[PDB]
Amino acid sequence: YRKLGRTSSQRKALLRDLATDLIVHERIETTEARAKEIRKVVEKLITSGKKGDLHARRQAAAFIRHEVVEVVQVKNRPVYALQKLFDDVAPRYAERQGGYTRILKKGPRRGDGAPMVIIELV
Amino acid sequence: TKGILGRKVGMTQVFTENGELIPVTVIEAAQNVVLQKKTVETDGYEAVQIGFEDKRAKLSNKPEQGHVAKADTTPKRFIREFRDVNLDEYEIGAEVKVDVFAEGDIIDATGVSKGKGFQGVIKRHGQSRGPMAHGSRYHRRPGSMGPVAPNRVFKNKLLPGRMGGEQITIQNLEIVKVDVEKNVLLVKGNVPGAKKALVQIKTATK
Amino acid sequence: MNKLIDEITKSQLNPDVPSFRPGDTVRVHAKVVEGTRERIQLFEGVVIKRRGAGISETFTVRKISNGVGVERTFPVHTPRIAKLEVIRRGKVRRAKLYYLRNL
Amino acid sequence: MIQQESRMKVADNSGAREVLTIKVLGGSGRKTANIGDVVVCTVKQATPGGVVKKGEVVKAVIVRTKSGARRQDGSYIKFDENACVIIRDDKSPRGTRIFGPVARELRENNFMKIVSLAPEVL
Amino acid sequence: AVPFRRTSKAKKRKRRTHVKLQLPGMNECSNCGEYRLSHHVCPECGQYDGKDV
RNA sequence: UGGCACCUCGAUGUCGGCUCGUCGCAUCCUGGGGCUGUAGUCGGUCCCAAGGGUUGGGCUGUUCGCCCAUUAAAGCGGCACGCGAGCUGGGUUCAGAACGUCGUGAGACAGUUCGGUCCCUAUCCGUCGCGGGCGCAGGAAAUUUGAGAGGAGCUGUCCUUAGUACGAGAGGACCGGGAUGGACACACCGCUGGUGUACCAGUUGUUCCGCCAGGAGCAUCGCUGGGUAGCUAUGUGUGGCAGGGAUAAACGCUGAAAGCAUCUAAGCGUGAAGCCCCCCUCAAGAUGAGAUUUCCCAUUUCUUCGGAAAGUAAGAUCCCUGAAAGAUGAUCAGGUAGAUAGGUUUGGAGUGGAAGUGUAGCGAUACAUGGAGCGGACAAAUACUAAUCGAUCGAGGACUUAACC
Ligand SMILES: [Mg+2]
Ligand SMILES: [Mg+2]
Ligand SMILES: [Mg+2]
Ligand SMILES: [Mg+2]
Ligand SMILES: [Mg+2]
Ligand SMILES: [Mg+2]
Ligand SMILES: [Mg+2]
Ligand SMILES: [Mg+2]
Ligand SMILES: [Mg+2]
Ligand SMILES: [Mg+2]
Ligand SMILES: [Mg+2]
Ligand SMILES: [Mg+2]
Ligand SMILES: [Mg+2]
Ligand SMILES: [Mg+2]
Ligand SMILES: [Mg+2]
Ligand SMILES: [Mg+2]
Ligand SMILES: [Mg+2]
Ligand SMILES: [Zn+2]
Repeated sequence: YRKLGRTSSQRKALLRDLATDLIVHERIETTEARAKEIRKVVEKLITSGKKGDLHARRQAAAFIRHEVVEVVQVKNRPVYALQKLFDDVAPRYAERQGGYTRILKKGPRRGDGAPMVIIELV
Repeated sequence: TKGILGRKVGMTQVFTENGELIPVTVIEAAQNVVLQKKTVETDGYEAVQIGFEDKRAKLSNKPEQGHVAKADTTPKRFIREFRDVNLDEYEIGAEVKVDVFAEGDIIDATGVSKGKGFQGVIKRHGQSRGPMAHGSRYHRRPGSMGPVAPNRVFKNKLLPGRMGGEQITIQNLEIVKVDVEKNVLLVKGNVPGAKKALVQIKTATK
Repeated sequence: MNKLIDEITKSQLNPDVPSFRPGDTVRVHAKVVEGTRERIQLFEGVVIKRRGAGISETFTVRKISNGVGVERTFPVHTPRIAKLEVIRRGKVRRAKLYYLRNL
Repeated sequence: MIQQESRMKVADNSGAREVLTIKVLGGSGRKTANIGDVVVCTVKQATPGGVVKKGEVVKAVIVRTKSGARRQDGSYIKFDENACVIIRDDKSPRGTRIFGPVARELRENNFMKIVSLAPEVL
Repeated sequence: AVPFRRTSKAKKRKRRTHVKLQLPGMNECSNCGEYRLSHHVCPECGQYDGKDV
């Protein structure tokens, strides 16, 4: 696996943040190496969401971030990213075995020349 | 004097008849074919050329197809030459099987060793390192480059550089088992290379 | 792991070994084979660890003899073990029982 | 693995109790000794009233090591201590009794009296 | 540690033989006819593989 | 040990050790031999021989030396007393202080004693690795010969021949055969172990996820018990085998000059760890650019011949997915004629019995469901995701003579 310029705990935090971002926004822009790691991370999360039971949910809750996706008027109650993963994203790919993300190359960044890429869950 | 080509599969152990326990290397040697015979009146020396592994037509070119079309076979991934053989055997287009060897034979194993990258003197050359305490600032360094008089440094002053990936021969290895149906040869000991590496198995020269 | 290695080494795989775990007491009947005469010697003790896979799996047995601790390591499928008995089954929480050395 | 300056517990009846090794015999640059090897050594502790006295230079055979031996059938043996037996110019002991278990490798090296006097030959 | 002699113009120009840079790997877009990098999205129409991105 | 004062005072770092060696032979061991006050055993001395080998500690800053314990042996010298832009700084050789001694004194003693700043980002050659260009009279893909070069080269003990030969006895072999070591070298991870910061478990403090339950952050990876792949030694496998050609010192055969004799002059033969081979690796830029098998062919424009350019063939690359490779280039496996990488599904090592629920207990907790749950890097299937689509480079083969035709 890739060390991404940072220690173990910093790398874990970066991976958790990026995976939650891709779940919430469904399309993000980043560098190529980060995309090639969150590929694995996010697809394992989606598989856990497809499995569906309480053990899988508690395992996904140890990695996903506690963030609010939206507030829904149902008494207005917020929706969290774990709820979106288990209730919305996972049923979308109930008939697809693998490969829930794709990577699309964009080009270099002005400030440092880094190769920037788009990753989306489709 | 016999020869064959194979791939290194792995490394394991077997129990002998006495109850001993010995380590073995597994060589898989399917699809060997005789491709060409070199004679003194045409080449200057005598040898037999053997091709080892079948490969897809997409991965070959016209010269390869032309060369193997004389032996009525598909293009081969590896091709090598064996000298000090008897050319009265080895018909063109014939098959070579692990039957040429029997349990108890003594062989020579040729391969290319595992690759290490850029390496320093004490790993590459087994040098001795300096003191680690007592005020020293000299730990993993090459040593003195030489005396003062020549105004230069001599050849074979050993320095860092690329380490592995060299041709190695190991002599006097014993064959423990031959399995014709699986095309498998069991050799006592170990051979150079990593897994899936090409190995030449030949009769020992001494 | 390799499938060819598994198929080649399958015939030499002993089927008479019983089930045991690290932690329980066993008795080993080992063939002591001198030059011309072979006898049977008994080693009884606690299984301290089990390690490996397939034909290259080994296990270690610990005993106290005459005030000195002795450890003995065998291949599981060796033909020099005439037979293996499980005397009693223990209750441990570990796979490797190295803390008994210091105890 | 017994090299110079390593100490051993004496496992026989003679007056010695602890011994420090001076030299491993059998070659110019030899460094370590195993079970069944002879060493030159000096007596560090002794039992008052015994045949062997403190400060004596003697030679001894190693009868059990904490890094033991491997047999040809593929098995191993190991002990919880390093122990030696004080011997003469021939391979005979200088005591009348031998304590603790002894390795089977003493028999191949033709230390017959030590093997016969031992409580157990493992 | 320190240069014994100054470097001449010819020697400096010889050392600078390989300090050039390469030419981008680009070709024309099948959709809009503009130039683009291979295996990259077209920045002028947002196309890749003949689809909107 | 000295003599001289020829280079260096706009600086040529000075003892001992460490790291790394290389050379000479006046040879310490091992190999061959002549003489002996050579019976045998053990030795002495000289000749040939530099292939390899030639120890760990106590004391002292020490070199040297003495001692302890080994070894086949513990050689002697050169290289700025080899090696400080490679290291150390114990000693010598600054400033402080003290003893003995000398001086009226300030001070001094190469007498002693305790303490005392070791700078530099490598330009050129040289050394060790890795690329690009062009050449090698057409353009390509593989397989190779070997001029030349580097490596390796060591040696112990035990059994038998045989208590024989020899000797008054005491004692005690050569030559030959067999077994097993030390030190060194190469390869590798099946075994024994080490490591294993995105693997499994236990646990302390505090903060957080609204609370319980279950979890997350920080505390060296918080600490503690294990451990996969990979990398490794102290682990395992193998090696220096058996020989050939010509010789050294030496011992002879034949043989004259010199009717004899003579190893020499003509001519032959034995004869060393040494020489050249045998063994391992590199090697055609070996500009002397070698050889074999296979593939593509004789296009179109201009030129005044020379020749130029412009589409290609066989073949390669740009770009992209990577690892068995790797600083980067390079190398190798692949790009839908697809298992190259990730995911998915089944496994494997490893750890040791998940969550939820139920039962027993006042409770800490125990038991069942159930070798359970988890499971980086390991295995096999599977085109779900990305290797889409383009583009670039790349021959038309000079002259002379001789053989065939
Ligand atoms: Mg990477
Ligand atoms: Mg990047
Ligand atoms: Mg590598
Ligand atoms: Mg590398
Ligand atoms: Mg340091
Ligand atoms: Mg030990
Ligand atoms: Mg000690
Ligand atoms: Mg001056
Ligand atoms: Mg000392
Ligand atoms: Mg000796
Ligand atoms: Mg000198
Ligand atoms: Mg250095
Ligand atoms: Mg010509
Ligand atoms: Mg701390
Ligand atoms: Mg740990
Ligand atoms: Mg030889
Ligand atoms: Mg399990
Ligand atoms: Zn476009």
